[PDB]
Amino acid sequence: IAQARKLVEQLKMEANIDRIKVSKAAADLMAYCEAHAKEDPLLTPVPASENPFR
Amino acid sequence: LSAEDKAAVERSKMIDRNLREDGEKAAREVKLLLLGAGESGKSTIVKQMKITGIVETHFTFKDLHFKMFDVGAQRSERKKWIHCFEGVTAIIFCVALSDYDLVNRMHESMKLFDSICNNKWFTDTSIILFLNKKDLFEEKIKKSPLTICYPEYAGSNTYEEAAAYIQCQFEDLNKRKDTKEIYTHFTCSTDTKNVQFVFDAVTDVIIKNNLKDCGLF
Amino acid sequence: DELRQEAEQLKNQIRDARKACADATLSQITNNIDPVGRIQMRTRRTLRGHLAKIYAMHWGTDSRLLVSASQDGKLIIWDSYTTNKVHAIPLRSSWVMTCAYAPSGNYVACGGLDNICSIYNLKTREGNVRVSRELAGHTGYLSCCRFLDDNQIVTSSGDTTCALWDIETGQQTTTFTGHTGDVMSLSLAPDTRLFVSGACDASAKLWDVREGMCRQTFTGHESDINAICFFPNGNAFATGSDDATCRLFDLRADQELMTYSHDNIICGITSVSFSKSGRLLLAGYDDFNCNVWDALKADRAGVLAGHDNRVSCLGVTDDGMAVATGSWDSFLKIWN
Amino acid sequence: GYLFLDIITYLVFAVTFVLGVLGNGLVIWVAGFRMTHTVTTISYLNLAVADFCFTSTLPFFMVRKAMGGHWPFGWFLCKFVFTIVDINLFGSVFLIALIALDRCVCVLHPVWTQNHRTVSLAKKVIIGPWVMALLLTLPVIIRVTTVPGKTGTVACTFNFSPWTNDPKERINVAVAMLTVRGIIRFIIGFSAPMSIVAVSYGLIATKIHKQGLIKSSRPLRVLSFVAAAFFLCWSPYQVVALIATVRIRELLQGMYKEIGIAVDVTSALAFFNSCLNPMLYVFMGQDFRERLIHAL
Amino acid sequence: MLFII
Ligand SMILES: CCCCCCCCCCCCCCCC(=O)O
Ligand SMILES: CCCCCCCCCCCCCCCC(=O)O
Repeated sequence: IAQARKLVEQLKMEANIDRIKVSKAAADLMAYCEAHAKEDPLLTPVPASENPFR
Repeated sequence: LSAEDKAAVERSKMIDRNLREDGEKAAREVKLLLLGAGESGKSTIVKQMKITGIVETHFTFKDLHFKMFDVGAQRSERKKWIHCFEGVTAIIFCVALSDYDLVNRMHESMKLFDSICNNKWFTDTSIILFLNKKDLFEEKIKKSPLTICYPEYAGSNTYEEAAAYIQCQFEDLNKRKDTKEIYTHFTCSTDTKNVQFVFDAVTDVIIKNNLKDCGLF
Repeated sequence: DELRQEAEQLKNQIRDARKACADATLSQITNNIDPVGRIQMRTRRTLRGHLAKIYAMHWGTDSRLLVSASQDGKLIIWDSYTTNKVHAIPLRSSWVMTCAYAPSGNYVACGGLDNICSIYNLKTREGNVRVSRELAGHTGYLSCCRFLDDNQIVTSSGDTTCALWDIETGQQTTTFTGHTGDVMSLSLAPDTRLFVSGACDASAKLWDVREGMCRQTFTGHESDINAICFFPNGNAFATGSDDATCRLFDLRADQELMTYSHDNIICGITSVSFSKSGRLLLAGYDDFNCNVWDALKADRAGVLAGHDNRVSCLGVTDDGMAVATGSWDSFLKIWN
Repeated sequence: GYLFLDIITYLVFAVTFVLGVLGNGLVIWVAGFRMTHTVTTISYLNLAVADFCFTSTLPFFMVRKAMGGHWPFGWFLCKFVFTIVDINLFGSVFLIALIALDRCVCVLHPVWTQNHRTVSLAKKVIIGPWVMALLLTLPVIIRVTTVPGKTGTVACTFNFSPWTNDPKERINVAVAMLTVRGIIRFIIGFSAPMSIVAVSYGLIATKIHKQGLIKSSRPLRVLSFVAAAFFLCWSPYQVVALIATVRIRELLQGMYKEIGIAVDVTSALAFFNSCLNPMLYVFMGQDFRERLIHAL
Repeated sequence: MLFII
């Protein structure tokens, strides 16, 4: 029965968490993807003179 | 083209030759998974073989080297690690015959047997099946009726008929009756009889595997 | 007796809090962005030499070396640029479901049905690789293990417990209890202060490594969770499940943002990894081929076939140059 | 009256060339490149190259029969074609014997095939059929030559001891050399491989019937459809060849015109086995059948 | 194999 009270305590901290709007989180993920897009060899093919796997 | 990494390629080739030699020495050994239903029996058939994690028992019979993976210590979701044993030659499944009265234990053993026999990974893997404690079964069936576990059983409560009925119920759980054969055995105290049965069953499985590979079967 | 209704009320409250914070979906905000959906990756190397199913691979921070584990009992460290095998480590137990390569590169770890995480010292005065410490304290199998540094390794297990270990002492410094089902995967935050563990109970829990209490719990998967990987920010993570669905959970928003599903895909996901920018989600399905999900739009940007059996493990290099997918076919392929 | 026996020969060569090159190619491509190398598949690859190079060599035979024995290609091309044909045919027979012995050893003695039947031993063994094929093809390589004809035609007939130009001695020398080739044909290329195939496919059929391990008759059916096919394709030619090699003196003057067409039609039946080996070893295996459709 | 004559 200790598991039940322990789950109740854990679900208390999950409850009081300073959350942010999903719009802000989505904007942050989109902003990071745009910022690091150039330094990402997978999104845009890299020239063979710069690619170490040939 | 290669200057100081030529020796690196030489090391790569040397350790690849060592990987192949070890791989041949691993494929040489026949791998058996021992998915015992209960601690009972599973321990007994392990002692009857020549000799915390998963116990890997190594033994050799008639120039055939065996590996028995006693995975009973792995009490977790079998679905998430059962695919690790997809290529075992046979699944030695150990059942205690004297578990019908104990508690429903035999019903649990059948549930596990159905779970592994009709598994998506062991469709073509022969299941050796040991029905253990036949001695305790012989004494038990005298006083405790087998109708406790099987209401449908309609036969004289004698060891031969009752044991045959239990073997029939276990052997009837396989929906795939073509790609798999359930080699069943009532365990004899002699260590030689139990190992010989495993050797005979695995030689049959090796012959069938060769037939399937060669295209005959 | 009262605890059960209190827990149900708290679950309703947290669900209401998440619904309140979900002002808009990820798809609505990122509907106007460029659909980067032309992803063709040719296999640039085929690392061969494993004679059994490959269950785990991990890249080095140098993004050149990678350690791969397989059921023939061998950890092989590959110089992926030249396909050479730097080391071949004969494991004590062939049943290895996971492997990790230390960020420093000095050590490798591997564990599985043995319940033990073995730490191997690659750089020794002698020429052989020797096991430094066997971390034996788990009752359930080892599904994942990730090095935090040369001394701290976090290990998810199949007994519902994720553990934090001190390698020199060999004893758990923290046990992350709380999952109700077997934990199948781990993902360390880029800053190494947080790590998300996905379990068979379809719940992914964010944990804090410093004190060891579950910071957040994420649900939304129908079936078992097989793979998890933090977004390069560490403020989001993708999860791979047996229900043929990846989901992107954001840590701050504390709720699922995007669902990565396609009707023709009805097979479980065995591995998940993000691209260097996080714009690509590399999900390794068990339909024998990986997929490339555009993480911001949930449109399948590409496919990485070339593997005969299921893609068991997948990893993107720390510089994002290559994606090494290892499969039960005994062959690791590096893609670019 | 005998013109009919020629068109069937031309078609049997024609069907063998096209079906053989396409089918064996499939075996080489799928087994060699698409599939992993197991002992059984490498044995099939060896048989596939053995009966593929020979079928590729067949157009030379069709044209030679077309021009009444004229070999217009030259000297090197006759040396290479006849050398390749004998290496391959002798191999396309020793490898069938080796596959039969492999299927026999992997059923009669399963413990040995588990412990020692590895790809390493298999590749060591697969040279033995090729090495035997090359050593028994040396009479072709060291004696076969384009020989001029006073009739306005050129022929690929074996020339022995060109050192002795005695018309009488040449016939006497040839009868002897060709008898040796004949005995080696009916005691190494037919009797020994037929004996190995018959003993192997009889012993495995006997075991799988006594053990009762099989459920379907498909193993017995495949063993019969392979052993009988090998016997049906090669028994005609090896039989005619033996009667010819016991009547060679009379054949070297052209007197026995009949064997001339007997050797021709029956040899086409012997060559038919080379095209049907891919039809009968790899495409009756579902693993290969699935792999081929999925390969494209 | 082949009967050249
Ligand atoms: C066509 C004639 C038959 C094929 C040629 C011979 C086949 C090989 C026979 C010997 C195989 C190896 C025997 C020793 C094996 C061992 O080391 O245990
Ligand atoms: C211990 C006694 C063993 C007796 C039988 C040994 C048989 C050896 C010959 C095996 C031939 C086939 C082996 C694989 C070769 C191949 O097919 O490529």
